[PDB]
Amino acid sequence: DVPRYNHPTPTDKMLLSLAAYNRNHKHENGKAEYRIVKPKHNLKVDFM
RNA sequence: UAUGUGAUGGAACCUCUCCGGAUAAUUCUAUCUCUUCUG
Repeated sequence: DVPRYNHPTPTDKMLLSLAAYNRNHKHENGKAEYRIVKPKHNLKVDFM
């Protein structure tokens, strides 16, 4: 079967590289920014 | 805690009346699970 163009998209690459397994706090407000990878199109396409 | 020439209290059955009863086949097929990234 043919594998479609999936991984070289910048969003998938930055999501996979950004592990952030530790440094997670379950209390108080978080300090994160919408660091979209060179993409400003619409909402819901971002990350913390 | 008595008071004295006079105490059958051994002088009285907690007795009598009332179905632990009623209802129930030890039986058996449809999913489960939510975040995917422009496609």
